[PDB]
Amino acid sequence: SGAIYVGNYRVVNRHLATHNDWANLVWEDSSRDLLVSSTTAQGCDTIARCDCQTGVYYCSSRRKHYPVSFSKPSLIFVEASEYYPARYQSHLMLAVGHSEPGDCGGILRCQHGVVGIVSTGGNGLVGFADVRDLLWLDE
Ligand SMILES: NC(=O)[C@H]1CCCN(C(=O)Cc2cccnc2O)C1
Ligand SMILES: [Zn+2]
Repeated sequence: SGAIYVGNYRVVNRHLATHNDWANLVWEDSSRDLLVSSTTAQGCDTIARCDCQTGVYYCSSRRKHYPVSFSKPSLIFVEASEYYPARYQSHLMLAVGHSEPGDCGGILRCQHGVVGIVSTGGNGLVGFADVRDLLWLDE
């Protein structure tokens, strides 16, 4: 689990969005596994606006943060799960590292701020849903 709070927005994995997230829906993209809902309170997370390929992500299944090198956002095939059939997920970044289903929502950070959130895992790889291109999150 986990979310990003910036301005009047809450960014979560689309497959983990709650009834309240859907009742306050701003934007959602199934191909990216992203959902954004509106919030009453102000968020103070800073979104990174960069092309970094190194950062640190939080891994709840280990209660640890890990420094990782990660690929640029792209269309990557993702195996079927109880949330989605087998499909290509867009804006996804891969790194070598530990990830279990409950790790989705862990934030990936670089020197500039929030890069994205854990969205896929398995085979010793961790995938992150990029959020750096969503410039509207800051207004
Ligand atoms: N973005 C998605 O489509 C994800 C939806 C939740 C399940 N997904 C995973 O990759 C989680 C996982 C981790 C480790 C081993 N197996 C798993 O299934 C896919
Ligand atoms: Zn950066």
